[PDB]
Amino acid sequence: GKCKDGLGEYTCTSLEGF
Amino acid sequence: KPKLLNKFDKTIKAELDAAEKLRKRGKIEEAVNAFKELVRKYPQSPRARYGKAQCEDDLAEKRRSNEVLRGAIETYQEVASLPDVPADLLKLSLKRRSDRQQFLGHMRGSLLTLQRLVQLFPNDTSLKNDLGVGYLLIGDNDNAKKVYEEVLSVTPNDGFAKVHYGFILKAQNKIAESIPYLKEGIESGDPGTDDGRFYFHLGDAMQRVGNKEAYKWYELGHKRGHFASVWQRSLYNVNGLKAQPWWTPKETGYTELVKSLERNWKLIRDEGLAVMDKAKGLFLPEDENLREKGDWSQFTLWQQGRRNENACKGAPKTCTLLEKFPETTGCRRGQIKYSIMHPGTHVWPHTGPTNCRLRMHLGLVIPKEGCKIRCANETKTWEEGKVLIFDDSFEHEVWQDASSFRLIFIVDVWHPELTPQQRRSLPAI
Ligand SMILES: O=C(O)CCC(=O)C(=O)O
Ligand SMILES: [Cl-]
Ligand SMILES: [Fe+3]
Repeated sequence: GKCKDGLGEYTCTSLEGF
Repeated sequence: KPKLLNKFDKTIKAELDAAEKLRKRGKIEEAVNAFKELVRKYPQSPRARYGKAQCEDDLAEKRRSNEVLRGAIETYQEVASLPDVPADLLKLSLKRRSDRQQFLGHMRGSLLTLQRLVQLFPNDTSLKNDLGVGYLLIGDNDNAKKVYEEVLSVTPNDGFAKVHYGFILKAQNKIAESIPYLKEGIESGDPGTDDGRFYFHLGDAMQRVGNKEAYKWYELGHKRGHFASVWQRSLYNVNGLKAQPWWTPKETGYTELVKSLERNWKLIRDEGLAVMDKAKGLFLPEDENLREKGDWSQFTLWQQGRRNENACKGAPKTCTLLEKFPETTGCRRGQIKYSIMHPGTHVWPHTGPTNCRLRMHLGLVIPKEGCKIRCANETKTWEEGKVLIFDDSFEHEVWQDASSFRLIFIVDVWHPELTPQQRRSLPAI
């Protein structure tokens, strides 16, 4: 899921290394 | 303190230390060649293999290379496959392997590594906690919940497990049950519990149940550096951006965008109504547990700065209009979306994830009475054909007590003080 209006996810970004 | 040398490695300790000294001195290229020579000469040495992996790790940092880091991740696993690997070294190597896998976004790979660590060290509670984070990062709250239940069954006062268990309960809308776990976990002061997410959700859980103590935790989270203020509680921030709950168009500098929205508001309205009438399934119910009650759905045209092509087939003139404004279409920390809300709807007080956007609301169909929005200490109403602008990183709250539907158009823009360099490099949200 994604943080659109709120902040309900454990993380709101996706890790892509450097 | 840690025991990293097996029987044979102790006999070659002088060569192992000379290679590691090169790494600590920042001579990474000489260090990788020294450890590759040790791995050549002593192919079974776990310490030499771990040195090779640590050097590749350092080289990945120096070059900012994902490919070099992928090499390190494999060599960390090789350490674990060698004969007679000391337990401390085995744990260190696989723990860094999982950490670097997560850094690259290999969440499935990290999960396997964490599962192997728990299998190899069944008495290490901290590894089970790390596995629970692995599940949380991949979105598997059910397996994460099982892991922390296993941790709390043996170590009931593990504060790290408590805050994560409470987080999961809260995310499942078990609001009352989550409060003691979040509260006791933060109060435990265990490493990993002093985290903005747990202050955020404890205070919000308390607000939903009417616990007046909520803002004491917001103040403490602010005191400990997790929040810009007790009002502005976003967690993905760029420090120093002008912070105020309500903005005028002139204050934002986006007056050309606002004029276009207000001059052309009827075409935006008409396309939204046509979707309501002929393609209602494009409106998707809000799914972030932000409603106390009622009905609230959104029809999204852009998200994370990416146009939804099928959605723009449903509002082609609106998408054509907005494409002239990269300050919103390129806002990778915001959306462009229709938002319909029906009577009997109360949206809990809540905060968006980032201070890097400002949120515009264009009124499309606004009932004469019963609809209002609070941001911080100030409540306002929409007007058809007019734009409101607020910073939704401040706590905000919405009510819909009209006798018919309320339709608005939401347009997120980059915070105006973010440079073009920051707008291209910030991770999308
Ligand atoms: O009023 C709406 O439709 C959405 C309100 C809200 O929470 C937001 O725009 O962030
Ligand atoms: Cl204007
Ligand atoms: Fe909101």
